[PDB]
Amino acid sequence: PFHLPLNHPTYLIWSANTSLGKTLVSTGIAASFLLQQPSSSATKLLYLKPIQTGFPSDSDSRFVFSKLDSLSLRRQIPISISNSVLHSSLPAAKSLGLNVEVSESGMCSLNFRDEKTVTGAPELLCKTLYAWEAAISPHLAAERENATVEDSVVLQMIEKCLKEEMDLLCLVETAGGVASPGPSGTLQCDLYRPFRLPGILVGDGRLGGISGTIAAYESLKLRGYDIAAVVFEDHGLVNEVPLTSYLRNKVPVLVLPPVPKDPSDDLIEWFVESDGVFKALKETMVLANLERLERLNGMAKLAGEVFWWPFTQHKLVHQETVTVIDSRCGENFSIYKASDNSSLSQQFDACASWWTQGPDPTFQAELAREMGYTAARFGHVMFPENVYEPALKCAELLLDGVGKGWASRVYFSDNGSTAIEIALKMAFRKFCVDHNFIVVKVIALRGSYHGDTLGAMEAQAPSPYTGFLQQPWYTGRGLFLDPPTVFLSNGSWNISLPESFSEIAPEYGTFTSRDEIFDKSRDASTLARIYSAYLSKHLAHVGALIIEPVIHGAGGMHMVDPLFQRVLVNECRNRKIPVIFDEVFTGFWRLGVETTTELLGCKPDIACFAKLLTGGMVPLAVTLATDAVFDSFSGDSKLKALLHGHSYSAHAMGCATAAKAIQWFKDPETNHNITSQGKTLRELWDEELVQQISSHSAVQRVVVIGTLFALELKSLYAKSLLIMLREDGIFTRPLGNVIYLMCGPCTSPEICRRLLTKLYKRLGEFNRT
Amino acid sequence: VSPFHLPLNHPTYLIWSANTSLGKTLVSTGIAASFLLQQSATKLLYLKPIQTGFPSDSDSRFVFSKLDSLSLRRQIPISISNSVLHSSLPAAKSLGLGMCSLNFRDEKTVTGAPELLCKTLYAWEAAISPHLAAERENATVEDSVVLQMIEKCLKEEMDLLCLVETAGGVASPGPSGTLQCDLYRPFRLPGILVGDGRLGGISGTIAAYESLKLRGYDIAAVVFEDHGLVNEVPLTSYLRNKVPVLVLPPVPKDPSDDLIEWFVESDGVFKALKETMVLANLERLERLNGMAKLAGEVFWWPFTQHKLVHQETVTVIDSRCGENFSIYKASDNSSLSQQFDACASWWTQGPDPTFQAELAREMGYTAARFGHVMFPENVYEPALKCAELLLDGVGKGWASRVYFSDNGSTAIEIALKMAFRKFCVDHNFIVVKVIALRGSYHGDTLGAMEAQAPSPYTGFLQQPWYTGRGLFLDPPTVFLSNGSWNISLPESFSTFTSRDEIFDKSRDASTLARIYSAYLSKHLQAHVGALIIEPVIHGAGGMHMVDPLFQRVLVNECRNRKIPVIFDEVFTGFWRLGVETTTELLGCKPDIACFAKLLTGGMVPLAVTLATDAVFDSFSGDSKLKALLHGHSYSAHAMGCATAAKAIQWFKDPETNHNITSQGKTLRELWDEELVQQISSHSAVQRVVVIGTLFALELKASLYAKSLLIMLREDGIFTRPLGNVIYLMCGPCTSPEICRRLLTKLYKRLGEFNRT
Ligand SMILES: *Cc1c(COP(=O)(O)O)cnc(C)c1O
Ligand SMILES: *Cc1c(COP(=O)(O)O)cnc(C)c1O
Ligand SMILES: [Mg+2]
Repeated sequence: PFHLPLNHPTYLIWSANTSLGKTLVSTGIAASFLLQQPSSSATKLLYLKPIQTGFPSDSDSRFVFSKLDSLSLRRQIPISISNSVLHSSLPAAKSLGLNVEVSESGMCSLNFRDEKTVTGAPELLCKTLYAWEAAISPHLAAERENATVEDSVVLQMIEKCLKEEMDLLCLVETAGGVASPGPSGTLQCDLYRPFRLPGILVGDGRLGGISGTIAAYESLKLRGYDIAAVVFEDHGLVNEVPLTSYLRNKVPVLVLPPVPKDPSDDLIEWFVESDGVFKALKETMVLANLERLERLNGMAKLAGEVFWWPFTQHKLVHQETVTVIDSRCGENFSIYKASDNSSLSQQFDACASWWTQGPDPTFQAELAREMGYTAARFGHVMFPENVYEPALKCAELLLDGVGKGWASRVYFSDNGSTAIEIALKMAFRKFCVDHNFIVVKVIALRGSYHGDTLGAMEAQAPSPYTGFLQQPWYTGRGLFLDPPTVFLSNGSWNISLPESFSEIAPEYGTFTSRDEIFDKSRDASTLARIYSAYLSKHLAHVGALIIEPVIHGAGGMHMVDPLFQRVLVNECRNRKIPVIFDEVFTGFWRLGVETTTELLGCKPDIACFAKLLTGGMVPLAVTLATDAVFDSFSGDSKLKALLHGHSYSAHAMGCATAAKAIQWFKDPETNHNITSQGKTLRELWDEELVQQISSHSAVQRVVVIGTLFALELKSLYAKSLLIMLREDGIFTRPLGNVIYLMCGPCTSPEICRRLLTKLYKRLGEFNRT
Repeated sequence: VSPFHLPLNHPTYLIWSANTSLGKTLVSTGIAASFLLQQSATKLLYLKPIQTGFPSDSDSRFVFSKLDSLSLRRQIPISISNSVLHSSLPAAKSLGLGMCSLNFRDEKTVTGAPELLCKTLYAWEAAISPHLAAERENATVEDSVVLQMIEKCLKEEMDLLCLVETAGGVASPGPSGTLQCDLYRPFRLPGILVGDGRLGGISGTIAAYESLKLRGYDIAAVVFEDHGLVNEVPLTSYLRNKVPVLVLPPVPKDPSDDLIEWFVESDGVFKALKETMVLANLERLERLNGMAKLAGEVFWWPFTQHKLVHQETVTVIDSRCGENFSIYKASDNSSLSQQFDACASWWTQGPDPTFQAELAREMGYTAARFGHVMFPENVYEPALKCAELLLDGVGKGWASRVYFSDNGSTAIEIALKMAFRKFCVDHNFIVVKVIALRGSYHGDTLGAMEAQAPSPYTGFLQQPWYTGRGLFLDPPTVFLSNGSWNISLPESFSTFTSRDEIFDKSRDASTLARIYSAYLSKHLQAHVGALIIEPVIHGAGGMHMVDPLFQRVLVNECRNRKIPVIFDEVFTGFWRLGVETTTELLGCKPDIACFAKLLTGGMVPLAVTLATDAVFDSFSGDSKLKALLHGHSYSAHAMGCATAAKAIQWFKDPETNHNITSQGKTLRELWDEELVQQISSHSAVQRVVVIGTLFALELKASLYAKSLLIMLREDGIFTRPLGNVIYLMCGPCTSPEICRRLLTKLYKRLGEFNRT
């Protein structure tokens, strides 16, 4: 996780294309910042050129260093100046005549500095981080010169330099255009994204420059960057008018006077003539940062005054614990802490933002482009009796995948809770059609959860959460059975039977592996027969079975014995009771599979999906049904149809995003966790760390499967772990004594390993064992 | 203000470019030559809508002339023509003849041979970008005029392939100043992108491609001139190989070169380009012609009896641009045509074509910056901004809290939880029920349903668990008929010149006022723990206007008895009725209010329940079990928040919504007064309700209504039935002129039942 100080402004200098005067602009800003009269000892300009090709003939570090030297003399204001090149290809080093040693990556480390100090004066500090010799775009230079630098290495160097230096202003000058490939091949705009630094855009004042400037600006916006200003060289075409117009005058557009064409010109008098514009640029950049922090420093207090957060007792919430989230990039929030030293730092989103979370940084950026396109093409268009490409594509993908082998209809709605209410209407018709047309109720497992609208609530068993104070109209309309659960403890997997159960011999009740728990061999066991009897015993009329397959999420991340659910499902189907799988939580790879029908070994009549359905970008819900359930609403009367609808039913925005995620999560080319056969994710959670955590004395049980790692503490332990993890850069949310880490379908195991290591070390702080 | 018709039977493509001087005209010519010079039916239509630097520069002439040469070179005769239809005066003076019309043609026919047909539609002389040329030469052409000429040309000519070559870059201003990519958007033609093979060209090609994608265009291919930098590798990689990238060989640098051998050498690439364009069109139509049949097999539409739905009436919607769907009709002659979305896509609809494009960039940014991030106990810019704008606007003078949820129906359930706590806290902690107006509607989830009165639509067959938990009163309604406005009182009970007089507080001193309070007071004194209303208009119930006086009296009685008041503004909110909130119309404020639909300017779901400090307080405690424990996983999704913050400002700002004034509290009248009177006085019309963006009429009964629906559809107007009620619903920014056309068409159809 990165740490970025936010106390002093730091800006990316972007450009529409090469040869627009990017370096001239940096130099200009620097000169206006350093060569102020109210001369302060405190004043320092940090200039970073991370990537530089054409070295040493070209060097934008040297250019800035050298030009400010001249402007210092010209303006009669002394300054301290330095220029450094930290790394360069072998070819590049051989030019300087250094003959340094090559490293693993093909890069040499240099001791090439050049100082000209003046004590007490304002300080200019120029660094080039990596340099290549060929005067060509970085990706090409890298391969020809056999010298690479990985993306995160570049970002780490930048981070390192920033931390060391931090009145103060830092300029990070990019290489080539907004969307030019860096050394690794990554587009520059993607390379810098994890930092999401604010920037300025050097536009193009030539003919064709309005388009090139707008396109570049937009590509930036489309990755989440903010641009405080556009500046360009005047060529007499008045480009700034359409530009200002397009920007709705929300971002200043500054015009530099023409640059001397004579190749032998010192440029000094141009800089002097351009001073007004650079002054405006500097001021704009400084004020935008000021204004940006003013907002951040106020956000938490203001949130507590104006929001009414869901599921949260406001009286217990204090300003100090409201988290300020400035952005996300894949699995990581960037969070602002004034406490720190004003800074933005990464934090892993281990609650997966209410179990929605899913995209990689690469996927997030892809989705953003898919969504902008969908807004522009479709906005929202009326669903009933209509068809449009994204809703249809989404239905095909659902039916051919998660719906394969049972479903033939897709009914759209807005979220899990609406999908469920629909599912209950669906189940009850089918039930009534199959039993000659009278009070109906559900059969469910106590602990299961199905959303917070009234209908969804009724399928939930009575509890402190459903009393009169929460919903006066709740009546608990169900037969609720207590489920066998299963968990890891001290190296092995166990069954835990409810009181109502027989009491089984210790021989049964223990398993070698998680796999056995799910092995259909178990249909032949005494436990199955006991399960069957138990259910036959218990089975107003039961008109629907509703279950959370495998995991009861909201109920505390318990694993329900899959055998028991499979037996329950069969019994209900035998008695013509429609079966609903509430897969809102489990769907789309949460548990390592596309649908838990692969885990339970049986298929439903009706099923609900949401959360990960749209890869965590936006709400959309879906209820799949069998032909037979559909038929039970077929008739001549509109009164007979299923009359539930929401205005945004099947919104193109959500459909497009889901179609995109459903394919991306499942494709071995985009999801490297997807296994050779395409039905399952590889194990994401370090096997040894999981055993160790399962064996710790503070830990009552562990449930681990696909993207979910959960433990229940034997609670002060639980309050404390939450705080401790948060100090480790891990953000999660309490579930009573249950603590959990939830990654996305594409998260790398290496990341997961780090999460478990941190968690385990914190456990050792309660007791060594 | 007319709807376009675009034949889809033959491929038509925009030729886009990253920048000037990349060889856009070379590419057109190349495609054309490959298409025409195949070894009678074949015709290539080449359109250059905008041209500057004329006559020294003329891409028409270039194509015409190069095709002539390639015909000779390849020994295959063709018919060729070149025409320039309009040009500024300066330009015409050059030829020796603010826009002038020209006859300037140049034919060389060969009977029976394949036909090349080149047209320049508008020309300027100055060799500079179009927006500049236009002002210097005092020669303008409006955006819709350009599109109409293009439409005209396409219809007249329509084996066949059409190329429309743009001017300058993807985002260069056209003559009027509109960016080229916005100018052509209403047509949403597929295109190809001429990229840049020079240094710096990977970036500029990606940037240009993205700006296109970011407006809803599809790009079948990228092609560029090779400069030896191997630009096509990063490009292919960026495009995940979903779109071919073709590389033309280097173009002769010598200024005196024919180019004929270059075209010959480049034939492979141009055939691939041609094939790509033709196949993409073929496959596109194959999908369209299949969509309706497939929808009926796979979808389960909401609120729709599938058995009564037939393939022929499933609408295929290829895109929207502001108020207009583009719909595909195979019946027609394969074609995309505009249709006004007059049901406002379930009363969500709002954006202008300008606003839609703006919202699309705001949304991509929000996806890229935030995705979805956890709401509870957190804060992020878009959710917070949205809350401020809500509280400072729609919530001004009463609300202090914003509670996010996913749609109208969830907002309502939350509102009901809110209301009941406050009620119980104020009455020492027992069955509770709602008081409501029969006919009102509040969403389809169970809790929302309970606030709705028993009806065929809440029986056992729809929701077995519905019990009707309310005291439901019959509301006085109000409507226009034969020139004047009337009250209609319910059995249980028993003329204004202008709609204005109905909303006047003076009616508080009136007669009905006291009758109302009598009635209400009696019925009021299981417990009534909440008042819930659809202010002003009962939407789903038939677009009835409820007497605002009656609602205001009901609200005051309930507040007097300490019964919390909920305004369900999910329909009425955000300018649906000409005001930001109906609190402006009713003259009283609620304790709790729900918003959705237009809240996000029709792009995407998001809902909100606003509350007073006092309601909030009734959940303050030391126990988490006392908090309000309703939540949805996507609560306050940044996508929806950002969008709403954007729309709330845009709809209200006289700069972006020309229907708004700067007094800034109300929209100007959008519906032609005379046409409204006429329609209100037609013999087939029982009543009219007109206000803000809503025009509704109820037919006497019904055959006329099933009929009007079909008739309007033939007139390019898409709406949806509400029993005998027929309605037109525009967005907050729709121009009156457009509305007038809607009324004209509706009135004309009425005249087909009876003259009067
Ligand atoms: C989250 C969830 C729901 C409800 O979905 P929302 O979109 O949050 O309302 C329903 N069922 C299960 C199992 C869930 O996890
Ligand atoms: C549409 C509507 C609702 C429900 O909104 P959805 O988002 O469609 O659930 C609630 N109240 C009124 C008055 C509405 O029009
Ligand atoms: Mg050209």
